Amino acid sequence: ELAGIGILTV
Amino acid sequence: SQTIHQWPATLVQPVGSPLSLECTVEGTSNPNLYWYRQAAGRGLQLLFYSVGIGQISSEVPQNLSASRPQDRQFILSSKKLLLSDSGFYLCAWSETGLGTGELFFGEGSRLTVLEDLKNVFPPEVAVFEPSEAEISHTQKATLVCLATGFYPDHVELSWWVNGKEVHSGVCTDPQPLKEQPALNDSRYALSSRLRVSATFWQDPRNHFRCQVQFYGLSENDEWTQDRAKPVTQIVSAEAWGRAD
Amino acid sequence: GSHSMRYFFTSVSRPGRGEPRFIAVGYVDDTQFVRFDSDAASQRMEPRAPWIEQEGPEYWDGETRKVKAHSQTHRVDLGTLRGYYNQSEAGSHTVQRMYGCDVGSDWRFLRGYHQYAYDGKDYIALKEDLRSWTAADMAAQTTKHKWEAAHVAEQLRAYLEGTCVEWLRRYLENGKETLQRTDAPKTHMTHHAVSDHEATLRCWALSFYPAEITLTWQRDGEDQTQDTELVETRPAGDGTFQKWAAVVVPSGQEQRYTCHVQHEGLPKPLTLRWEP
Amino acid sequence: QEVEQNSGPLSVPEGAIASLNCTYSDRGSQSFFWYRQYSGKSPELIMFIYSNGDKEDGRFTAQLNKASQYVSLLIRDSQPSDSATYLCAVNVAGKSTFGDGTTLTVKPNIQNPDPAVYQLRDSKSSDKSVCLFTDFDSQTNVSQSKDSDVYITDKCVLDMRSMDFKSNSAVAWSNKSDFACANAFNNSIIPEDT
Amino acid sequence: MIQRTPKIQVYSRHPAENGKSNFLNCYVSGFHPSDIEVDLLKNGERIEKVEHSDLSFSKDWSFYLLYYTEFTPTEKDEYACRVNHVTLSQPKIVKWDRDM
Repeated sequence: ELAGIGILTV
Repeated sequence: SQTIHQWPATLVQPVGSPLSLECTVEGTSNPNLYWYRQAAGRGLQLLFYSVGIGQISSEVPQNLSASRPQDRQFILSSKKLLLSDSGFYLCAWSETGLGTGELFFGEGSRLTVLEDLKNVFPPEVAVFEPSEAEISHTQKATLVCLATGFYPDHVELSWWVNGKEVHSGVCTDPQPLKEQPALNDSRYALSSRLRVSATFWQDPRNHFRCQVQFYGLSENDEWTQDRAKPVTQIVSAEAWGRAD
Repeated sequence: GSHSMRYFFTSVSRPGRGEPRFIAVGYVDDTQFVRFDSDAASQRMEPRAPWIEQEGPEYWDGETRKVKAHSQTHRVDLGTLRGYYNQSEAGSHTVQRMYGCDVGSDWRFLRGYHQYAYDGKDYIALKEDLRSWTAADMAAQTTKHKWEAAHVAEQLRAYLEGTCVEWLRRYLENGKETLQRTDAPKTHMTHHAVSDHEATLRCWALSFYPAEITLTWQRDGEDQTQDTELVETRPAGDGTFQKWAAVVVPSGQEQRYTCHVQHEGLPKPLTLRWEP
Repeated sequence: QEVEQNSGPLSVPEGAIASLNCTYSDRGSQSFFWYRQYSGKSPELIMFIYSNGDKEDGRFTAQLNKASQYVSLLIRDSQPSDSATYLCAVNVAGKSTFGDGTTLTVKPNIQNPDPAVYQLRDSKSSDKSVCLFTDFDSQTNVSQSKDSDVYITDKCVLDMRSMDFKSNSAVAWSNKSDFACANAFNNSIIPEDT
Repeated sequence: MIQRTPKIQVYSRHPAENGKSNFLNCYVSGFHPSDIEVDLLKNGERIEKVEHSDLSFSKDWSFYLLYYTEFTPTEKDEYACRVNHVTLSQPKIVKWDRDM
């Protein structure tokens, strides 16, 4: 299950 | 919308006609663009999704097309619309990536696919004025605007007092009612009320005016009917401050 | 025993020829169960294990959308980083990301993690408390300030401690044969006299899973030993792992040593020795 | 299925609390939302949630229970302007899945009614007139008409105004020789006139 | 930035016997950047078909791949792996050792 949130541009 | 724009806002087009919808987003970059659609009742349906520029992805065997010719230019189009295609198309974006989620929608675009433009009629606005008692039993003044016989479905009613427009002490029906449910094509009616202190109404000089904004056919759009082409237009009624 | 499922993401810019390359891979313990490679035609998150295939179409469509999103974020970054590090558009750079779950023998939550690296070095990582950020350099500071503003940690926590664990144990339940098996080391030894005087024994161990395994030599008094050439555990390729540890002793006086293999797959720890 | 709202329309009296429920089937869902949509305008976000518990913002409170795949919304001290369609959304599979929405209707509160059915004259012609039934209690539904030769609209709550006063209203009309205000059958203590 | 010279191990899946099919594995790891040239050699000549695991990296972010191809050893026929990487001045060739 890939992360569906908490992933943004650095 | 201070970051997403969508046009046209209203489209009454005939079956077999070509469709083009444009979406513009400003204030972010490399964002996630989506084409939702709202037909039947409520509930959005995802028609298209783009991870990035020039990257589209149909979400369901469809008839419409979509492209992203530029980081912030999203478009939806159709070779030739089908009744089915009618619906409220909404464009939205979420920040580049896959975070909290949360998309920002735009004006939206209502598309009414008609089968036979023949049945299209603009509305006939007729604004009535306060009544004996009310002004003397309530000391209030309730004018009533009445747009009737229109089709397709909806338009946008407005109240203007001595120019300016007003939103207070106003109330317009949630939606129009068929002037004869027995037909489908049936044209519609709709009402709104503007109530204002009896002393404000009695003050001749105060100009009241109801204003219906109808969306219909478009210039350069075949029309065989004898009567004038029922295209988008404003159809309103007036009234002045009447003492007694 | 503990379990886990991690996700590794690598993106390499190829200035002058197409979008960066994106290769993402998913593991549960020491077992790969999914992958994606922007250089493949598929352009879909693909399976790499039996159990995982059972997943429905909504799954893949979903997992594929996600991964592509991960990919898009990396692309954008690659640009940003050059910026932060005043570097020309010519060079090639690398962005890496890894996050996963650790659970205990009780399949309960133990710890979470989410690390990011640029050009082979730590850029920014989320601390154990799934709350704080460790900024590697001046550049990362900029990032952990916006990442704090957007409460990224909170979002990641929600996932790490929440979703990631469920799906982990979900997979552990479906791969109950693979992921929850436990092969044992088919150990064997080999001589090798360095000509007169000394000799070098090679304590082998092939076909074991998981890869975690220790094999230490010892002798009389206290166990242990230095001059022991231990090679990093390698993948046999069929799903198991190989490995060995050789040491040096004096001809004959040799049959007085022995390496001790330890591995959960072993009910009783082995202590193989030499016998010519 | 997948996101399942309860449709509506619900009725909540002005002041009361409004409960809204949503159920998601895909346990992959990782963030949840509530959008508000006004007939006409597009959906407007009110809240999002991604961790079990309750999140408060003004008169709004979201409630997430991953264990029950259950997401709720409460609208403390509900106002008539809260009337609208509330769309529940679930961020899953790298996107947002929506429910068919649930219509909300906050009946106002008429402190002191005054049911009366006046008739308005077409300011600019005599004969074509309409009947207005207004200032009635927030209790009382406007029934449809028969021989739809006559037209009657459903009640419409007007933005009282600064003069502090909220009124319900219904309109009825028809082009026939007879109709004259005294049909819309329903409710005692209501003045006619003439 | 940092480069890391790879580490090379060329082995067989199962204890080879020859005359009996098997798999030749060239495991490279601890390197960085990712890009790397790896070929399996049979009698100095490389092997047309050869595949490899998916790119992955360990704790220190260093990569590691596994190039492999099935074959059948012998009493003859030499197999080796050739590897080149920016960190390598000259391409290195590791020869497959039976009992190693």
